[PDB]
Amino acid sequence: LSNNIEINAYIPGIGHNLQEHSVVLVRGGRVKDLPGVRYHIVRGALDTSGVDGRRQGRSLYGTKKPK
Amino acid sequence: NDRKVYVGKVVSDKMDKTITVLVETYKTHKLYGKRVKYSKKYKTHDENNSAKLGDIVKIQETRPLSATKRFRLVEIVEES
Amino acid sequence: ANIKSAIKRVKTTEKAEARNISQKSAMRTAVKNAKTAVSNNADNKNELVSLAVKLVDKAAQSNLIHSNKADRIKSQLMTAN
Amino acid sequence: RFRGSNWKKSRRLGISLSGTGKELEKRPYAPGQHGPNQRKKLSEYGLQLREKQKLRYLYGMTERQFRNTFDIAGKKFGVHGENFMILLASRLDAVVYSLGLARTRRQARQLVNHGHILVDGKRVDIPSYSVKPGQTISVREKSQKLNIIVESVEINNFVPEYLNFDADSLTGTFVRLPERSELPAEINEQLIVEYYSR
Amino acid sequence: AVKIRLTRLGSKRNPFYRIVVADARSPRDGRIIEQIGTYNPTSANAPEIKVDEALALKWLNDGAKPTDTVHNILSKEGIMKKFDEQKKA
RNA sequence: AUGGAGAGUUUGAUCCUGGCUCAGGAUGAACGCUGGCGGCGUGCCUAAUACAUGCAAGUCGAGCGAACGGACGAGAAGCUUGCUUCUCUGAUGUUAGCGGCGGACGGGUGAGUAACACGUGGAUAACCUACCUAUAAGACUGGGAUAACUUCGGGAAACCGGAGCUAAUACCGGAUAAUAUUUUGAACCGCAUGGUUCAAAAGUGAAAGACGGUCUUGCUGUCACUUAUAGAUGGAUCCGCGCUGCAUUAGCUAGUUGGUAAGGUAACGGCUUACCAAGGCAACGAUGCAUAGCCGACCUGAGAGGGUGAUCGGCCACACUGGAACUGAGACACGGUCCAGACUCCUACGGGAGGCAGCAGUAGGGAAUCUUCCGCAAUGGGCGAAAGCCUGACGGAGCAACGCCGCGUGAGUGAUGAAGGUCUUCGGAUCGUAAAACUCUGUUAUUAGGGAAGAACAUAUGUGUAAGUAACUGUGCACAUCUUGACGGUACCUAAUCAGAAAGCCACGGCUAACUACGUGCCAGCAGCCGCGGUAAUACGUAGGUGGCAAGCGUUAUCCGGAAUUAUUGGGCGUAAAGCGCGCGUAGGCGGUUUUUUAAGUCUGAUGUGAAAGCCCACGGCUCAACCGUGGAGGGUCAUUGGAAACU
Repeated sequence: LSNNIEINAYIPGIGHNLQEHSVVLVRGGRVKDLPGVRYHIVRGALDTSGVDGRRQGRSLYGTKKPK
Repeated sequence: NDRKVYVGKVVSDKMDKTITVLVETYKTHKLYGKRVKYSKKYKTHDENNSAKLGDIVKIQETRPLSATKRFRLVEIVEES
Repeated sequence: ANIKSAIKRVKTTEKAEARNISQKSAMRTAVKNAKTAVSNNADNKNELVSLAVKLVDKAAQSNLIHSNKADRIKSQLMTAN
Repeated sequence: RFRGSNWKKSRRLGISLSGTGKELEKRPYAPGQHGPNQRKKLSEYGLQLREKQKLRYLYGMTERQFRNTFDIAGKKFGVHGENFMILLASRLDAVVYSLGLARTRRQARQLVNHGHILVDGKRVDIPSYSVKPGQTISVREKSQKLNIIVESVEINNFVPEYLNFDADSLTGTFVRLPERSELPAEINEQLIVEYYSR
Repeated sequence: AVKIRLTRLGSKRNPFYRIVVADARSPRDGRIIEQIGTYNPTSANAPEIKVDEALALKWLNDGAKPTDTVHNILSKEGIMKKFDEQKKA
């Protein structure tokens, strides 16, 4: 993170853009049925882009209004 | 005006005109409301080494006469 | 960034401290020997004291010395005399 | 605000009273694709919600104006369940609707919006002015004759109690605070107050 | 030097002034000595000067100076006219 | 007394203990999606990290020398008979200096400080206080000096280092008076001690400017002057209590604790320095380490209580870091000096300079927090007789849905199947009085006219009146003429036109009101909890519905509540977590009956105080509301004063 500590962070959604060295905005919140990861990633903040086709729960997962 | 008029009990008459009284009163506790005794050694200025150990002494405050004594003697209610 | 008033105040405080320490050392000298002249029962035990008590409130009606250190000095002379 | 159909809201709730009745056309249970079906019975938190909606969509408000006019009914000595009823009909939406200047509530709210009132003097163009007991409500002198105004006075009679009305430039008076009898008791106020207790 | 001033209260584009005897080195909306009365220019017609004139003369006799607007406030009521009769006697 | 609810989860099924997870509120919030406005607020919480540039403290010619500018008396006339050559009465204007005052306030910040820093209540017979106000007494007589200017040298510079002149409300000498001080008497107190007459000796000031009338004068009004008293103010020191986490910090001190002297401080004092004495503090938590400006207040809670210190007020501390003094009433000083240090800048390399935790702004840090704006018109501040100037205090404008409160985004009708898109036991139930299209409104949008409160002054010049004078100016007061407005052609008000352009956002198993159908088939994925997905998914992904509420919605972070899961109110220890393996005992806590008694605890009533703002209540002003103002619960914490005497 900004402070020099390591975490593991989940990615919600379907598709992501997260090869390596990308700047992402870590959101708090534990995801259970997964060991050792208790943080999310804000989908659509700095360098990750939104999901490819959501139109239903659209604000989280971060995509803009189609058409 | 007038100054504070505490009464106490001497603890250690050391040399050179100083005695230390022990004013004891009862502060109450904040949350539980139980009374509890606590002590306060007030240094005071004896004139000519009059009061001895064991006495109960009435005192009065005055201007700072030294670094730690602020009080003076007025009257001795009982002695030993 | 000196404001153009403070560059004039540093000038007039050097001009005004030279007049002070000339007068303020003269008051401390004239009581250094008059307190000596109170001792030894010398000749000018009523003349240097009249000079010393003079200068320690020439410098007290001006704000060299305070008007309670003036009365403290002139009581340390005139009691012992 | 709402801007939608009061017909559908009168289906799910009791009535919104656009005309004298609105639920007789379709099924009076629920609007869409699950209305004409077996009505599953409803819990306590639902029914404390539905009567609140039947009062909110009656006067055509929204929350934190419906809520901010709730706890200021908790200031007077009366019953809090009906102090909230009596100062809710003392707005310039109900008073324009009660002493009839409109065939319905929304254009009565639209009448006090655009500035056709001049209550007690100059103008109050807000639709949430709680009217104090004893000052007159008129129509603007610039617009005294419209097709909306006069041709809805003659249809709807029964100016309710603690009010007056006249034809001399349509001047109501708002005599005093109305009673629970002179207030629509189709929605019971005795269960809305437990919704805001939680 | 102590001087009778105007400490402004009220909101934006709606000034309300309370009149105050206070020291000249305190801030405007800050610490005060005594609050004499009020002043309101933006009312209906009047300025609505309220002054307890028995107390405003306790300060004018020992060094309080009105500053160019409360000197108009005190003259509007008549404290400054009545101030001469203490000096005349 | 308007004051208190819950649910899910251990099991095949119960009861209990017990944690966990939700439903409610808030924020200096951030982020994602979306986004007509209006009114009041709020907006670097991180790096007390470094700062480009403007710019925040100046003012006074009525303190006075100089200067500079230039009208106005302005010659002879170069004859171009008006160009001034210079000469001038120099009116009057401007400033670089000397000098007075202000720079110690306003403004910022919270690093340090667990402390008489702060809060509250006291004390000073141990205190200082410029301006302001009041009362008296005065203002006499002389002197020399130095910036400016002229000249020289160093330096491209900017500034140093010399030489000679000049003025003052600058400085200095001498007279004249004190209730100061030191010697001697007579009251009262709370220990030193005070207050109020006395009476003797020494001591100490100073300013003139701009007016008035009349005597070639000599008194004189305005406000500077200094002397002594008071008052008002601001400040200082001392004291009782109230002040975070650790004992896996138990010995701290050595000018430390007293004494007697001496100095010195506004002032008392181990405040400092000499000698003499061995004290001082500490389990009631000395010390040490760590953390933190404190409070009013704010948020939450039925209360008890918990949490926070943004904004707004009070106080303290700090001004690149660490010491120090000067000037002055006031500083050991935020846009002052000196020294030391770390950085940074200019350079002709000879030596010079700078400190945004002022206002905007930049870089950097960061999830995150704005314009290098306008104005002194209002209120306040400084300097002035005053006009007035200076005021990044303040009043406004700009940006941001950051919050709160208001309005919108249009309804009156009416095919209760027009189109088409879901579902379908396809005939139909839905979206749906939804919707085309008929009739009107214009909050608002825009253009086009009108338009303001804030704004009362000071100042001049007139009239009285009051004090004072020989008299008049002048001054104090009274009125009445005219004067100025950043916002702003803004608020707002009249007309003209148009249903135009102005909705999204998250949930749909059960808590929790709102579901069917396709896709997908332990995959892709959801998840606050329990848990959903393996071919008939109401929990995934989409589509039609519906609902919560709305210019917002949702997620995350943190805080309080729910949590009676720190329980004084209000919990426990046989087996669920919990009785030391038992003695002897220190400190502490607690303690049988009666009488007399005192008043510490206790109760009761007299004050005083706990500022203002806000919270609660009642009115007033905002077109309503937010908000703003005024009057009240009221200070209930505490201290001072009477009483009561059962209980400790």
